[PDB]
Amino acid sequence: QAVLLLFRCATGEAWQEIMLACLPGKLCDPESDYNPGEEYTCGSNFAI
Amino acid sequence: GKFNFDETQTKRSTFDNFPQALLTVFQILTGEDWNAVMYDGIMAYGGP
Amino acid sequence: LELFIGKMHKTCFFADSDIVAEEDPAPCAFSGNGRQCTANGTECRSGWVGPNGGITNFDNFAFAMLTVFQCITMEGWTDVLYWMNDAMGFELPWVY
Amino acid sequence: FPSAVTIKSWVDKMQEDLVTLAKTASGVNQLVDIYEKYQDLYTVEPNNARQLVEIAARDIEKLLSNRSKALVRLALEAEKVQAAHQWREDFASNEVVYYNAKDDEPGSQRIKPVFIEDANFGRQISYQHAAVHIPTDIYEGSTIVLNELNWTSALDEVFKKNREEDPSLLWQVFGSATGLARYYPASPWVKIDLYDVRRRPWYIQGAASPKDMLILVDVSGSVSGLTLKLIRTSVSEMLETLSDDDFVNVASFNSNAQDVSCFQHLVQANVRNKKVLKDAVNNITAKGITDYKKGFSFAFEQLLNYNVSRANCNKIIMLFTDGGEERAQEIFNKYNKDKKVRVFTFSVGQHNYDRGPIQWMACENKGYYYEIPSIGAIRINTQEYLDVLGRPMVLAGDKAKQVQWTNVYLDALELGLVITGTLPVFNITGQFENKTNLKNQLILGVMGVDVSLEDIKRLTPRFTLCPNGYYFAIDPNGYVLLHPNLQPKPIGVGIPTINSQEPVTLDFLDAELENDIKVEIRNKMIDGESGEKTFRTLVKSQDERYIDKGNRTYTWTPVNGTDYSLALVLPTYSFYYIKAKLEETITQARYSETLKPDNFEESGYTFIAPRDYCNDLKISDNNTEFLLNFNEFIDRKTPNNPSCNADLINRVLLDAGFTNELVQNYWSKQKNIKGVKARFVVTDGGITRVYPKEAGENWQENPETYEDSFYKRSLDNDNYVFTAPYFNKSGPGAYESGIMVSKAVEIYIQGKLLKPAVVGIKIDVNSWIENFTKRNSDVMDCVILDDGGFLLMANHDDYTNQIGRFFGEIDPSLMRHLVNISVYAFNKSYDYQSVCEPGAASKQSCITEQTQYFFDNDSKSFSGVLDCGNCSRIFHGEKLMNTNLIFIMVESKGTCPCDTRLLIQAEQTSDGPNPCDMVKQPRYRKGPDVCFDNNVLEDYTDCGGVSG
Ligand SMILES: *[C@@H]1O[C@H](CO)[C@@H](O[C@@H]2O[C@H](CO)[C@@H](O[C@@H]3O[C@H](CO)[C@@H](O[C@@H]4O[C@H](CO)[C@@H](O)[C@H](O)[C@H]4NC(C)=O)[C@H](O)[C@H]3NC(C)=O)[C@H](O)[C@H]2NC(C)=O)[C@H](O)[C@H]1NC(C)=O
Ligand SMILES: *[C@@H]1O[C@H](CO)[C@@H](O[C@@H]2O[C@H](CO)[C@@H](O[C@@H]3O[C@H](CO)[C@@H](O)[C@H](O)[C@H]3NC(C)=O)[C@H](O)[C@H]2NC(C)=O)[C@H](O)[C@H]1NC(C)=O
Ligand SMILES: *[C@@H]1O[C@H](CO)[C@@H](O[C@@H]2O[C@H](CO)[C@@H](O)[C@H](O)[C@H]2NC(C)=O)[C@H](O)[C@H]1NC(C)=O
Ligand SMILES: *[C@@H]1O[C@H](CO)[C@@H](O[C@@H]2O[C@H](CO)[C@@H](O)[C@H](O)[C@H]2NC(C)=O)[C@H](O)[C@H]1NC(C)=O
Ligand SMILES: *[C@@H]1O[C@H](CO)[C@@H](O[C@@H]2O[C@H](CO)[C@@H](O)[C@H](O)[C@H]2NC(C)=O)[C@H](O)[C@H]1NC(C)=O
Ligand SMILES: *[C@@H]1O[C@H](CO)[C@@H](O)[C@H](O)[C@H]1NC(C)=O
Ligand SMILES: [Ca+2]
Ligand SMILES: [Ca+2]
Repeated sequence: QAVLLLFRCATGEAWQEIMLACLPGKLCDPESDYNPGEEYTCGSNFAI
Repeated sequence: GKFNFDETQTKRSTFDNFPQALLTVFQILTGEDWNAVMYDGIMAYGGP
Repeated sequence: LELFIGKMHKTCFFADSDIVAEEDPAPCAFSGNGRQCTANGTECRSGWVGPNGGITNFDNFAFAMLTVFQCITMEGWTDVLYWMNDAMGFELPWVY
Repeated sequence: FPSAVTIKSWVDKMQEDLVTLAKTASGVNQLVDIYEKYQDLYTVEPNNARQLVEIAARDIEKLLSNRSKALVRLALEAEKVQAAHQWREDFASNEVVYYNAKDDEPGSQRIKPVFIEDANFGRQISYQHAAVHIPTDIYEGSTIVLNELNWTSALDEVFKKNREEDPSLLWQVFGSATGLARYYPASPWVKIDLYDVRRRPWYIQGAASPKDMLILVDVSGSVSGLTLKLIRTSVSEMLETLSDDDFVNVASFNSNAQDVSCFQHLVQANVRNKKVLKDAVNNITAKGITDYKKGFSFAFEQLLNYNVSRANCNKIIMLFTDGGEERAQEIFNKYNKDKKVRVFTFSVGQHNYDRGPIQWMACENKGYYYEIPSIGAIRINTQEYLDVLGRPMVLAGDKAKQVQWTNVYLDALELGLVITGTLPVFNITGQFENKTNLKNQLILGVMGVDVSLEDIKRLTPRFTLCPNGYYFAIDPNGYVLLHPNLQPKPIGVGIPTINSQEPVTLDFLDAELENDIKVEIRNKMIDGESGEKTFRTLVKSQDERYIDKGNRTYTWTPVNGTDYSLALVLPTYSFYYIKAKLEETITQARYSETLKPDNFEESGYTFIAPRDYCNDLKISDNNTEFLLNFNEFIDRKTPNNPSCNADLINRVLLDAGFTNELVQNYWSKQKNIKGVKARFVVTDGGITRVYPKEAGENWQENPETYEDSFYKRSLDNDNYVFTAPYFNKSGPGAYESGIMVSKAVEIYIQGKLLKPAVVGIKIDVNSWIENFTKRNSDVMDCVILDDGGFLLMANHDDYTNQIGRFFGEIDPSLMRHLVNISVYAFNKSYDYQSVCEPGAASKQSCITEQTQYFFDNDSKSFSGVLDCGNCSRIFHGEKLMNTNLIFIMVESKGTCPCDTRLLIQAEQTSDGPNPCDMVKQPRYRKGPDVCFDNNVLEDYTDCGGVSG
């Protein structure tokens, strides 16, 4: 799925939309071992 | 004057006048979301 | 045409109604393999018109040719791939 | 085939076995003797219709003048307080304190009240302060809102002062022109909230005068698409700002101007006409070219009609276009050179067309320019035209400070049917030296005070009148302010089809049966002239099943303070009433002994009318416990009646013994009778009794005697009355209840007729059938019917099973043919307040058409031949003497196997009457005499498009 996303971005379909969707202020899926109380932490400024 | 079929929103890439038609043709020429304009043009003459 | 014909025709409406549930509908599974619409009250059946109002589908030779030409120009091919992922299974459509 | 002589002879032996049984079992003559035996425990008093109306009208005038003084006090202070405002722009430090309703803040501080529950108020309220309602689409904390929340805080002192003098005061509200409404007493606000004080019917009438509105809709080609959807919604929302005093019509134009509906001229814009216009507007299409010259000429021509009834007031043209290049200068000069017509222009939709000509047409004709680029701008822009119309009103000065009363509408705070006073508030800042006059031509808002109709009902007592007598007041438009048939439900239009903002405006001729004389009486009350008239009409019963003809005396006078006219419908035999005068204690205590619930074993089951006997006594709407409270209160209190009326209690106590004497002296002698199931008496005092206690559980009638359908029908008829039971398992009434009979007692005290009670028995159907065998034949059909064509018993073992059912639903061939012979007349009426299940595109308000049947001719011997086609069925019909029954015998259906469509007598959901032709000959009405328009001092130098 990551390789498919990279292929889609190489085609240039909505790559900037995904880039915006990967910024820090994003909700995390309830399966990672994150600290209880905070869930809008995953994502980074490295996305741009 | 044929893209007035949605009645819920106004389209920006139309052929209403010469500058807008010129911009729409340029956009189709670059190949960005030309399929949306094609779908609008198809629906303007009935439908599928 | 051979692989998938008339499979993107099943979105999830409400309970005993002709009104679709979500404002951006996507097809359900054809035979319990693809996406399942699981909301408060939602059951999905046939009778849907199609993803782009019926313009993007493979249920005709002209429709198939138009969809293939749209995909071959690298414009909106991911939308068709995702719609087929929702409608049909998950393993075949990516190969196509 | 039996002759007419033998059938009459057999009928003569039929009714004599029923009339004699009812005359003896019910003891109608014994009760007459009991009333006439004493002649001293009470006294007969005249009931002068003329005196009552002039007295009741004065009381209503005084009530509506106490409210006017409360409006003048509030409106005067708001103008004075507002002129002393500074308009500060920083509320961070000195925040304003207020209680925002509909809550569980940059520059405001909230308030937490106590909210004690109160009587004559359905909610928990607090008198310490006044609540504030801010609509959702307006942000509290803006500079405009906070400034309005500071200077209006001085109204709370005047709110408390008004309530001190008149504690029976309902909501007092100040509707600010900025959107927020401040009302007293504070109470929490009642899905999302779409309330806006500026669109309420009571606000709109005080913000402007009646208007002769006309709407021009651009249906040319360029408006197709989204901007047509906005235009249709904008027109629909604009019609919602028109009341019954405003005249509107909608026209369109695309290379040719034409009307969009069936009206072709201005109409009254009531609830029925607006529904027609909205349907016509929602069915328009865009096609053609634009021609403003042709469209505006059509609009100006319909504003010069003067053959039809209009408001003769504000004449405005509203143009719903998008853009164009034509200015139509020649049209405006040709038609309105003197600027007698205001032109409001709207630019609807998202476009880039030229708005220049549209803006020019607005302020060249004393209008204003509005923009509607989205759905969210529709509601706020279609209500801002009342600021322009209110300019001539503020320049009038004190001549425009007149109190007006709205139509009856359901309250927005769950209170019921109410009417509201109205008084505009002016911005008079800087008026002392008379130099500003720039923004001082817009009203601050509107003051209103509510007057519940139940408050009006307390000023028109009805318990000294017969159950057939009542009061009713009429609006100048013709609608009824007060009427027995007026109900707390919205009036419906059309038929509901699914795939309470409107007022309850019920016309007088719709509330009751229409008549040629009643039309003349209605017109005489509208133009405010007193008078009286006695005449004979046919009166619909309490339920929509029977019609009886009786005499009435309509006495009407106008209320001087207001524009209302009060009338009293007093029938004959009602000019005199029994006034109880008992003062001795032990003779009063013994009467109260019969009302004990444990005494029913020898006096019978007893009900009591839930009247307002005393203030601390509270009704329970079930009578299972109300009787317990009543008889445990009169003993647990001094007999002086310190805080409640003795007239309404002396009547019930005296009638307690008058019916009590009947039970032991005459009813108790016959413990059980063969053909009688139950014996009942109902009295004007407010009590009813049933001797067989085990049969008292079948009494489904209302305990309040004035609301009993059989009681009101029995008084009119001189003879006995038979009431058919309901059908389709409508509770237990088929065989375990019986057939009801009634007969109102008549007494002559000093040569005066009185009808103080009705007595009757429940005929057993099983024993009644045995009087026919003394059966199931396939040769001949025998049925009995009452006044209204309802089956009461038969001899076919399938007709009797379908008991109390309309004859047209079981044998339409003879029923339909009977009407042609003129044995059964009928009248059809529309019930505008009725709920029905919607059809294919819960329950919703709708119009239901009702029909009733009654005897037409007085002749009894009826005969004829029923020709259904290719066969025949002879019949003979005989009417029972001194009874509302008719005996008809026809050949069996086996000879003629024909069955026409069944004639249904029930509530038929109908969309009528058609309003496309009622506007051609509209009912007479009188418009307001005030007219505030066309002031020369008005500025109107702001086009509205110069700043936009
Ligand atoms: C009754 O009438 C009086 C006048 O007859 C009226 O009082 C007047 O109120 C306005 C404000 O609405 C005052 O205007 C001052 O000067 C300018 C121009 O309005 C304002 O500056 C901006 O104005 C715009 C106008 O839309 C406003 O949106 C904006 O927020 C303002 N502020 C900015 C941009 O920072 C001043 O703020 C305003 N106030 C001052 C200078 O203190 C008039 O001066 C007032 N006139 C008088 C004689 O006092 C009053 O509101 C009317 N009553 C009601 C209930 O509306
Ligand atoms: C609009 O808001 C203004 C800001 O709060 C109000 O003006 C303030 O009202 C206060 C309440 O009276 C005043 O406090 C006291 O006022 C009395 C009356 O003269 C005196 O005792 C003193 O002046 C004062 N006492 C003190 C300061 O200890 C404020 O002086 C006054 N002005 C401010 C705060 O700048 C207005 O009342 C309000 N408008 C309405 C209609 O209520
Ligand atoms: C309303 O006011 C009018 C006049 O103000 C009252 O008319 C009176 O009528 C009686 C007879 O009907 C005359 O004897 C009086 O002289 C009239 N009054 C005057 C001032 O001339 C009318 O009675 C009033 N109605 C009510 C209900 O109060
Ligand atoms: C009523 O309106 C009509 C036109 O809508 C006016 O024109 C007259 O119409 C009536 C009906 O036939 C006739 O008198 C003539 O045909 C028209 N002219 C005149 C001079 O009467 C009419 O004037 C308006 N008023 C009345 C009272 O009819
Ligand atoms: C209500 O019913 C009455 C009684 O059937 C009808 O009025 C009759 O109208 C006809 C002519 O239309 C007259 O010949 C009769 O004399 C009338 N009956 C009377 C006066 O008792 C009519 O159907 C209804 N009355 C209305 C609508 O006023
Ligand atoms: C209210 O009206 C009554 C008559 O209905 C009158 O007697 C009274 O003076 C008025 N005012 C008050 C404060 O009661
Ligand atoms: Ca692209
Ligand atoms: Ca146009």
